[PDB]
Amino acid sequence: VLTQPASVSGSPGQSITISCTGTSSDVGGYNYVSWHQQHPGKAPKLMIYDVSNRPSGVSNRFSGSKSGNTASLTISGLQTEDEADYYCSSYTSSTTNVFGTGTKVTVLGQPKAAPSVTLFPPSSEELQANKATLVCLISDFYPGAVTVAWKADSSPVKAGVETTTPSKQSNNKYAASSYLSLTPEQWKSHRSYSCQVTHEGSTVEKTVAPTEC
Amino acid sequence: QVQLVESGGGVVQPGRSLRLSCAASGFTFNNYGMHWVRQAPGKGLEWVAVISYDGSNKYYADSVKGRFTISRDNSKNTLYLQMNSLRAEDTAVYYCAKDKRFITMILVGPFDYWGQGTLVTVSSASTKGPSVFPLAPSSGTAALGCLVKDYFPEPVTVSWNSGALTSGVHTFPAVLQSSGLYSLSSVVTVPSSSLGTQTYICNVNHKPSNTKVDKRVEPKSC
Repeated sequence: VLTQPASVSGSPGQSITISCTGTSSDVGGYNYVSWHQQHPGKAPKLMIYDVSNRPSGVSNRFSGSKSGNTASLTISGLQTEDEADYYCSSYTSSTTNVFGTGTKVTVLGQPKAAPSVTLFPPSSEELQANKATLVCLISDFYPGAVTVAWKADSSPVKAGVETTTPSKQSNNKYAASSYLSLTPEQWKSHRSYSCQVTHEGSTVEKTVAPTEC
Repeated sequence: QVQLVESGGGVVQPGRSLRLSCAASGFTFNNYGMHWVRQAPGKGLEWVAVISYDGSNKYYADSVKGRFTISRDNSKNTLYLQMNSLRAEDTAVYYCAKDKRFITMILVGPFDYWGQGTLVTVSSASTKGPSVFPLAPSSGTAALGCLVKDYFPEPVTVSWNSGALTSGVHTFPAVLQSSGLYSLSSVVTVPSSSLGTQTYICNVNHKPSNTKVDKRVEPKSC
């Protein structure tokens, strides 16, 4: 239930802040907020605990604070090895523990690039096989962090969506893929479908219709 | 010196049970609570369960309550997670994590140390070759592709024109569907002027099923 930005980026040497927004039951209710750093293919590591304490051995460029229902992690003097996924966590009223949605921190090492989006409707051969997959392929973007939303006509769709985590292309920009799986009846029963990709606070949308080509 | 080693993960069929263990060393295991945390492939951390230093208190996430039990055997410095009624939604790397606080029955955190995790993949699927569908050009540069659907297990490797076509090709990581089968896409951008003349074929290899598929990708009828 703890909301984090999906992506935060900064140039080397600069200071960035990751916000963690919870409720009066979570971040607002206790001083038991933690921050965890996770590099690719490895286990999390504790950065900050009890809102603002640092384990010994953790660089003092990391700092934690809290205000109301929002906790904040601040990384001063960004270094390339600070590039990782960051999760906040808190004790809750429900006598549980919860992690935030997670933030990919990018240390800018190449120019920013807006995503190119190509949306493929289901192929005739797949529909004849009584299946229907919409394929939204997102390419040539940096930083490598996007969020994908799907729409049938104009209302959002959450069932049947699968999205890969971005990885580098041959041209050393990033690419990702998102799928909307539906039945052939579902495919023909709507007027249009849309893949919307949000990147760096801005959204590109592509739309396909069953009656176009 | 603190070390945590999870084990017991593997492939399991839905509805079955599985028991994970986490062995601890380098600290007085007897003095600290222990958490289980899982992470689905490419997703975020999800807290699972916690147990106090003497096992007197246990709490679970709503997503596992009733189906998972946490326990410890202090004589063997080992933490256990008993998983029952497994579903595909449970597929994840399972981490054990030590709670920082000394001899207490309040388990508020923080998570102090982590193991390297154990993978539990819940799938009823058996070895199955892939079905390959074309992603034809339609709407200069043009994107073409083929959709490699419903195979098991990994990996599948894809080339284009028997390897002759390399510029602009990207093959994406696989997706794991509800059914427990994998799918992926491979993409290549082409000059639109060549669409009428040049042949494009993606070569799909799935050695676990000893299946090779060559799929011709041609422009759509509009």
